[PDB]
Amino acid sequence: MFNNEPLEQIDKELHDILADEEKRQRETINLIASENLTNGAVRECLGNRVSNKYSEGYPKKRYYGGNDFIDKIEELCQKRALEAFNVSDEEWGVNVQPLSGSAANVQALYALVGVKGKIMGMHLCSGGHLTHGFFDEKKKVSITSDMFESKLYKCNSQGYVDLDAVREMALSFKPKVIICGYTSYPRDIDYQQFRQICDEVNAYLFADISHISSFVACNILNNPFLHADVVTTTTHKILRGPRSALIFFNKKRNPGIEQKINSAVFPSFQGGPHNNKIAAVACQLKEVHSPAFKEYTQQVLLNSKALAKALISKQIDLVTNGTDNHLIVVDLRKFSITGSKLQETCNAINVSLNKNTIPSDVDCVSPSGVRIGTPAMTTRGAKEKDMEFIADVLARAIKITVDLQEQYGKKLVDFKKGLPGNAQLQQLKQEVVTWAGALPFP
Amino acid sequence: MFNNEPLEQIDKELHDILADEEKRQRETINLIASENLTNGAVRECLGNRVSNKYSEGYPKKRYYGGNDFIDKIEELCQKRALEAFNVSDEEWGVNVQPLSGSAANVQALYALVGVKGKIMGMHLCSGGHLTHGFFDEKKKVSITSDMFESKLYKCNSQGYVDLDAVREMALSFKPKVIICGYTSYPRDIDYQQFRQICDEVNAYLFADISHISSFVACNILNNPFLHADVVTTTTHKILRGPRSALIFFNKKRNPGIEQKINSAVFPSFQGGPHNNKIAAVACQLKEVHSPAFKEYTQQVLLNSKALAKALISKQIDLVTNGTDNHLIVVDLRKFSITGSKLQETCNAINVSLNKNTIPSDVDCVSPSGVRIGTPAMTTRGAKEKDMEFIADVLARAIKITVDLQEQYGKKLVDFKKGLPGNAQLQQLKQEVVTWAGALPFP
Ligand SMILES: Cc1[nH]nc2c1[C@](c1cc(N3CCC(CCC(=O)O)CC3)cc(C(F)(F)F)c1)(C(C)C)C(C#N)=C(N)O2
Ligand SMILES: Cc1[nH]nc2c1[C@](c1cc(N3CCC(CCC(=O)O)CC3)cc(C(F)(F)F)c1)(C(C)C)C(C#N)=C(N)O2
Ligand SMILES: Cc1ncc(COP(=O)(O)O)c(CNCC(=O)O)c1O
Ligand SMILES: Cc1ncc(COP(=O)(O)O)c(CNCC(=O)O)c1O
Ligand SMILES: [Cl-]
Repeated sequence: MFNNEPLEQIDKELHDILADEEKRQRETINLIASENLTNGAVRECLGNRVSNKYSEGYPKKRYYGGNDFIDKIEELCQKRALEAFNVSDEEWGVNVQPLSGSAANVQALYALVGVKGKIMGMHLCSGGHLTHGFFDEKKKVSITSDMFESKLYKCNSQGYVDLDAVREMALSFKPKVIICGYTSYPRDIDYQQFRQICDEVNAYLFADISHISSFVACNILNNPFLHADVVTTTTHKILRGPRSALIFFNKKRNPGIEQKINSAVFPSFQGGPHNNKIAAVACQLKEVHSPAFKEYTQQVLLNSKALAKALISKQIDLVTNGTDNHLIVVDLRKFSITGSKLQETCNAINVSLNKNTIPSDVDCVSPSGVRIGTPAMTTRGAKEKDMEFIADVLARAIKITVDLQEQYGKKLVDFKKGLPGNAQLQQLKQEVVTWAGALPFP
Repeated sequence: MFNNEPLEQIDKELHDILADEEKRQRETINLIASENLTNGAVRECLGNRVSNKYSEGYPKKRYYGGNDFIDKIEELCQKRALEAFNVSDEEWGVNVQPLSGSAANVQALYALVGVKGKIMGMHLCSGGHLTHGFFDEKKKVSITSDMFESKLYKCNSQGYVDLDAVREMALSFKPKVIICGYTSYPRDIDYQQFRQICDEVNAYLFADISHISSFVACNILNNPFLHADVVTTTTHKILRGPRSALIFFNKKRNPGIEQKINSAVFPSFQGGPHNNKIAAVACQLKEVHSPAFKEYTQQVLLNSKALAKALISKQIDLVTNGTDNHLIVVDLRKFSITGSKLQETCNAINVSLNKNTIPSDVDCVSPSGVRIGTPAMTTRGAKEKDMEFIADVLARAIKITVDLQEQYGKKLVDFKKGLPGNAQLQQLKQEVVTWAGALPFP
């Protein structure tokens, strides 16, 4: 007693918009540092009937039976995760049920410290995530600031993590956890010195490597597994997985953390897992381990270096003046434009990027930068030589953004009015669309 | 720079298990009350490239641009949700970003009362959910018992909600929120009466209708929208959507609830929405509003009534001696077997059901029942006449279970030893497999 008609016949209204979305992605220069494009096989898993099944609990300890085939997929996923991150299944455990990065971090944080527990993280304005304890004067913005007691450690004026400030804070504040790994930080992390500070205060070391997961997996960047008690990561960014998250815990350093983490995910926070997620994750974790994916991850860093270098050749300032990873943050202060204005401009030319804060900003309203990343475009086949052209389009967009701000003024309302119909934008968009439109598309 | 090979070629190991899982669903009598089978269209949405997009925030307030099409999908879903549940968009709002039921309830509860907030809900043993405040003296099992202060109200010895007990507790406990709507409750709710208690204490009325959503939507059962401040529901059970959740809030009764709820979902708890879910949800929400889906919902009740009656005709006891909805809970005490034993037995014959507590029970180890429901089988085309055969199969399994307990004893390890190779079970399985394999499969 069901309607089995295909999507186009059953819901033409929705199917048009999705064909629209597909086309916009096809014709966009996507520089969102956190975005990627999944292959057909990962999306076959997302659409699989495995999502029909309720399997609360863990493998071989299901509440319900009929979870033989589901148990194999959940076990194949955890095996593959421990493999991809080069850790012994004897030494590290992994939980594959968190629905997204934000859920994974709140869950893992809870396990370690509980309600009212003390945590430390990087400020949002310096590149930290919301789930690293972010709050404001006006309100406790993240649950992580409300259910926990959180202190935030700023980066220095050059955009680097200042460990002295971390230590001075750690000693006075005395938290149970210190978080490292960030949302928009363009350099590598010194996990060793984080571990040193954590031992001084007897705090746990939490590394959130969602943005740099692929680098860590393929030994391109520093390895937090050597020093961290907990490692969280999302699966949908540089890793090229579905939208999901993983929690890694170090049994040797902390026996009986396996149960604490596992009970936090369920039944403390979540109910039934999403088995289509878990299957999709497993499918991508196979690909991660292959030598082909390392090459891709290497290519992300090459493109990221080339992009930074080309932007500097056109007199654009980058926070920390470069990058060790897939992402860059452009400081726009010398151009007297805001990140929000540049974003609109770039949306009008089918260039995807996000506004971002820089060290000098005192508030998240009117941030002075934009953040870009290479994983999506590297997925679409762009090489180092293609980066000059991307850098070219961004500089032209910065120029137009200045021109339009000169004409209509700095108020965003007024600035946006200049945007529709602009000859140069129509010309730049068209250029963007022609080059983007022909790049390989999974 | 990607691998576009289909799932079968890319990952033969995973693809086998999913074909296996597909076969087991096809050849199972699925009586899990919370399970259903999604159509091909809903799975096309879950596999859509729309999950590539990051769109933190809400429509027309996205952090990033390039969300023109994603904004349309999110609005079409919120529209369709309010249509489906017969509520005016001037009077009620809906949030479509929660990733799953447990997340939606934690989010909504936080919105209403905050950390340390006082809440009341039905006990797990009596048919409440984990996210309704469940704890044990030994441990705060749910974050809802830990990040909130919760009190738990039991059903009477006949398995009914006792409102006197609710009021006696509300007046002394003084909670800010009172939760009704349940995970394994076979009767309808007196929402009007819950509102009356809430007003007396000045508490919010929270109705979780995940199990009965369709009945509420198509008007077969009581309407909590008439009396409730907040209504939560999952989309994957009787509603037949994907694995996701919806939070409804009454603007009229409480202005500025819209921001409080929306702020709780983001940025308080979650980050990026899962846009494939929202697309998938929109697709099912169209189907929900059709007069055809009402017919299916009506059929779920007709089949649930017929099933209860046939079980009773075979002298099987049902909690509350019947049902108003899609689910039944069987009291196994007169047979001196546990629900855990019947569940293994049933898994051996490809019948999916789950163990469940009853009012007499004092423990979630050795619960004295099983819970069954008709939505999945109604989805597969089974009618009233087919229920005798299901009832016949369950009675036979109950009989076989008693025989095996007689032969190998009551210890579960010893009992399980009896199952492999049993002639009657092998015969019963094949009887099941022949009837199940024939039924329409979306
Ligand atoms: C949207 C988002 N999520 N997590 C982030 C961000 C970034 C960001 C966040 C934010 N937020 C600040 C306010 C907060 C909620 C306040 C409230 O309404 O209660 C919502 C988020 C703002 C920006 C900004 F300023 F617009 F560039 C970037 C970025 C990646 C888009 C950010 C930065 N910079 C960092 N570090 O992390
Ligand atoms: C698995 C699950 N989720 N939500 C539920 C359940 C049910 C259920 C839950 C549970 N749990 C009790 C222990 C709890 C965790 C304790 C720990 O931290 O170690 C885990 C869950 C047990 C049963 C059982 F086994 F039938 F009694 C059913 C059922 C529908 C499967 C239930 C009942 N009865 C109710 N009311 O709600
Ligand atoms: C370090 C980090 N952790 C967690 C998350 C949360 O993931 P979910 O959105 O799946 O909850 C993000 C996403 N940050 C947004 C961005 O970089 O664009 C992140 O950067
Ligand atoms: C009332 C209620 N609320 C929330 C949930 C949680 O849904 P998620 O699993 O999507 O978090 C359940 C599932 N209860 C399990 C069952 O009936 O089988 C439920 O019964
Ligand atoms: Cl999904």
